[PDB]
Amino acid sequence: VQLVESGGPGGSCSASGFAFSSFGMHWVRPEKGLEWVAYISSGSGTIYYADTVKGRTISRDDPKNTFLMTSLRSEDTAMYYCVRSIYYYGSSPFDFWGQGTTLADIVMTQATSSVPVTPGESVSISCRSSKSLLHSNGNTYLYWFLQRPGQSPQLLIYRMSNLASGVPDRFSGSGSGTAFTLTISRLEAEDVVYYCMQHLEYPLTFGAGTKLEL
Amino acid sequence: VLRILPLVVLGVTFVLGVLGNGLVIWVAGFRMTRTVTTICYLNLALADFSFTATLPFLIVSMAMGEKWPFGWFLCKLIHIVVDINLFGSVFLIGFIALDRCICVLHPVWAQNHRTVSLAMKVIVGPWILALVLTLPVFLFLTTVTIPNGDTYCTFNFASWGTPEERLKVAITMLTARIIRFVIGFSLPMSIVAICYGLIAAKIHKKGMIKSSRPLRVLTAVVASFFICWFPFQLVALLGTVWLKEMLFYGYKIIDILVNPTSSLAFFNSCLNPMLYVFVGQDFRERLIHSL
Amino acid sequence: LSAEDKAAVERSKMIDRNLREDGEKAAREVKLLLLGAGESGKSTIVKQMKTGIVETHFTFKDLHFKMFDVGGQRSERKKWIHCFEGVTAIIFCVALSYDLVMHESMKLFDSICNNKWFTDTSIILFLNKKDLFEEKIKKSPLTICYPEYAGSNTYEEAAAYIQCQFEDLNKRKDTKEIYTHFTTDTKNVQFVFDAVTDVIIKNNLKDCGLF
Amino acid sequence: IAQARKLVEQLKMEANIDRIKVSKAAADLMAYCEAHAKEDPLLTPASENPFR
Amino acid sequence: DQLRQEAEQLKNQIRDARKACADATLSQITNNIDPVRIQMRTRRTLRGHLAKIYAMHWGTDSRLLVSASQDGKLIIWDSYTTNKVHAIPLRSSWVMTCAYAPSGNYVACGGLDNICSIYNLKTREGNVRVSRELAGHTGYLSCCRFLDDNQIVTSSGDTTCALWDIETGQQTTTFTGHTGDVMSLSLAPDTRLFVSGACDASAKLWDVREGMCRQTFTGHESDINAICFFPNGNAFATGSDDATCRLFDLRADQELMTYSHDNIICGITSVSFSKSGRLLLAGYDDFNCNVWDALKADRAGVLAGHDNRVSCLGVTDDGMAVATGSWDSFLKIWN
Ligand SMILES: CCCCCCCCCCCCCCCCCCCC(=O)N[C@@H](CO)[C@H](O)CCCCCCCCCCCCCCC
Repeated sequence: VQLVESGGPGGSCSASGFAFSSFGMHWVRPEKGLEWVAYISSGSGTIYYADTVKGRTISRDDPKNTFLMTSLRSEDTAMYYCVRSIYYYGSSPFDFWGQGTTLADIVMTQATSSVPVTPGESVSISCRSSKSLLHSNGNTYLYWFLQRPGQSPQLLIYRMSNLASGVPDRFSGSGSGTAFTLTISRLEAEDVVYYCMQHLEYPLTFGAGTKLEL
Repeated sequence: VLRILPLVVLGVTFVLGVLGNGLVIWVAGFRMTRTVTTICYLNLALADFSFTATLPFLIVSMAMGEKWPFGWFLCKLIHIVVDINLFGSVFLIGFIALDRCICVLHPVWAQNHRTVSLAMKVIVGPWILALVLTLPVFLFLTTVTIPNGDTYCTFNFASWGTPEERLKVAITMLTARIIRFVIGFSLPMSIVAICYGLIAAKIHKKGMIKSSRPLRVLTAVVASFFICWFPFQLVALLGTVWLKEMLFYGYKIIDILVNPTSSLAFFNSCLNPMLYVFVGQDFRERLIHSL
Repeated sequence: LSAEDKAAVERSKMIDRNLREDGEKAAREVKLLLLGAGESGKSTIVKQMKTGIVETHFTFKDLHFKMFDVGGQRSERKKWIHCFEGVTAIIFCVALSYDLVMHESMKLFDSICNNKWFTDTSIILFLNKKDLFEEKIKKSPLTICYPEYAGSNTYEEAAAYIQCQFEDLNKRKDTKEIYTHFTTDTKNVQFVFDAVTDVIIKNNLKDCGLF
Repeated sequence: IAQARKLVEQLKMEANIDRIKVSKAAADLMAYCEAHAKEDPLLTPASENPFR
Repeated sequence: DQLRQEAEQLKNQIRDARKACADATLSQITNNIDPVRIQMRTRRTLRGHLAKIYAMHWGTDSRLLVSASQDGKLIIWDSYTTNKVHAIPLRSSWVMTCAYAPSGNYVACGGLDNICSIYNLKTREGNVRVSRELAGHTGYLSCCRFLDDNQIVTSSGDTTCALWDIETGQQTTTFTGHTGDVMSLSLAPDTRLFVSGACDASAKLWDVREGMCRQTFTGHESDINAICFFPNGNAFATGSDDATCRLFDLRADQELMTYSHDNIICGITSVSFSKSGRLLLAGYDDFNCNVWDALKADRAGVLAGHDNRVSCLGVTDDGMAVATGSWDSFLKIWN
């Protein structure tokens, strides 16, 4: 519940307040958008790196409760973000998004950015994905993150229907198959861009994002 | 006799071993909680089961006149299995003897540091040693075609052909393979005898030898490992020290008796379950309730 | 197949390994009951060791003993006594020194020794208040509780008869061994250690087939 | 004694309780079974159960 | 004195009133009812317990289940994938009961330590930690059952039951009418009444609101170990160490049907009903569980999949399973 980390040409998460040793960890990447960086699970068993930066490194220490690339690629100039995700039944993966620092596969298209919205009115945000996001177990995977200006992202609707702790009960998300949506009933001042997320496959693509002007 | 009884004994050992080892791997294997003793018994049962599965090939080969009607790959694989698992059995017998000795003589240690994890991480040591000692079986064995076309199944050194050096390497690498005895009888028989005599002495001096169970089954195991392995390790020891007089001249007594003592040696594989696993009352009750 | 359930089976296997590791160090400490009538110094013996169920753990020669005292529970004994099936041994306390009846303790031993949950669990009997018994038996005959026989009125005789009776309460003699004792006795925990080591050796011989 | 009085009151409170004939109670028992067991899986399975 | 005569007169009045209402027994009334022979089977084995299993409880979502075992382990499983979700290390391994709160946030445990430990599952931190320790109970816990996320009832061999207030931590109602040891406990669906079967061979229906016993039934010869509500709320069946189960109706206040067979001479340890209140499932300690048609009082199924005493069993609220935990250290889910 408290993730702060530090960091920064050519060459190349002090987690606290929670049981790190039983949590998965990711990283997520310019004032344009966000994209996936790496992955690790509890016990350092399964590690997926991002296809765009495959094999160039994520590593964790549980007793220290905390480490992270080799080449300063042009696309690597971005703001990297630190998240936790415990994967068990009924959990809320990607629950906590850290502040972050500065430095084929399913893709989601939104193309709905720049929707002007007024307080008190209801708003909806669309999200179109390439293939279906529904594993055979019954779960639709989409994690509606809200990025309030000048702040870390936050989880609103994990697994495309469930609602995470702290989120007021006005938020709600739905949508099946490939095209998804997020709904706000009674918008408030502290609800001013929205980011999708797939989790069926290892590459954690996001989608563009829809800024709500206020 | 001396040409028929070995086949009968080998067949009886084969069938009894298949049945008993299957029982051990089905009752102690699946239908019993996993403990160090169960690990040792299951590994020994698996060793003897692989050996007795290879056994029908050996009995066919002996009955058909020391030949190999089966394919080259079949004979190579079967001899690899026999060499790996005979050593596996004769080493896991010693391993279980060591386990019992360290559980009776030193019970405090055997409770503080004898878990299933250590049992599984050390039980493969005998298998590794068996692989090391069976590599000279895969390395230097191939089907050999007789001039009469009989195509027997023996060793060969054509891959290494100058008759002087070839025959020298042949003799030296066949008298090097002393190992069947020094690490196939001396080590296992020594371990079994020493450890089980020690536990008999400990459970006599301390007392608590109540019924006629302990001194019966504790000498039955040493006897069943001796009276069923020693003739092989005398005949083969003699052969390995009389290779010359048997390979150049035709001491035909030693070769005239290899099949009988071979059957007696293989009988131990079938006897082992009836001596390590079925004796315990808990296993007997578990088997009875299982089927 | 699996999308993030693949990351759930990872957590499952991690905590399953943790459970197995705990069991390795859980089946490492020898469990040991403690009973008695209540006047017997079970408190005394637990005090001399180098509400609800009381837990006591100690060490001796690198063997971790864990004693369970339940006499604090004044409930039906036939309901919490089966939980202690796997105890290696049962330390029983009987006071040699006739305030009310002693006969109650003898009835208790028959209810513990012959109990169906303890057919193979050895009982370390403990006759306490030996000094008080010696200083008492002179002043009062042993017939007041043992009409059958009192014998010689010296401690080395009357206590011998009490011990003989308590051994005679063994409804079974093949399996259970009653490692009786007397207890300032400083060699007591050593006696418990010897009895427990003997029981462990017997169990190892039992599941190794030699019994 | 006081315990006797407490027991007397404890039985007294249970004296005046209303009861119904066991025919009606058993009728309710079998009504709640028959009119609600069309959904019970352990009786009539779960054609595609989640424990496959 | 006169009260003893008065007590005998009151007991005779109770007995006569009870005898008056006996219009008919389940035999004649239910003779025109078809028997269920169900035979469930192991769909999942839940291994990981290294000692005896005494407690289990089914989650409200019919998905998770909690098991308390002598391993000092309270495992929260996943019934489908079998992947273990949580492994709570109990601080007192002598556990005899556990309960899974209706909201899934909390899980109950308790035992010879006679402390009802309420553990918190859903927290910001990943781990599962103990929320409350309900103490002040001079027996041994035998069954905990949540009413809401703030009220739980605990029964003990303290001849007493109790309704607590998990917030303040102080017993807010004491249910003391019994004379032996209270071994079982179960809540009505209304969460306004609950039954407790004790070692007095008697069962008792209590009142959580008024704070006072309501009904006492006596139909058994020895200790009672299990009692569970018929899902309609006004009936409950129970099992005793005398190898008999009996059905009671709270309004009828009499015994209704008996469930026993001559061959079985073992004991009983847990009793639970089906979703529809048609299958009476009981955990006997002859190393297997039994399944009856409560209405027809006929043996109908056996869950023989254990090598030791079947201690606890439970049925999902969805009704599409039954989980039995025996002393064989293995949970088993049947469907
Ligand atoms: C171009 C020219 C090419 C060559 C032409 C011929 C070469 C010139 C003649 C050479 C003779 C060989 C070739 C003749 C073909 C066979 C005829 C008889 C040969 C013969 O006498 N064979 C004897 C000894 O060699 C016997 O069959 C050997 C068996 C293996 C040794 C192990 C000892 C027994 C142990 C049994 C269990 C072991 C496994 C358990 C291990 C623990």
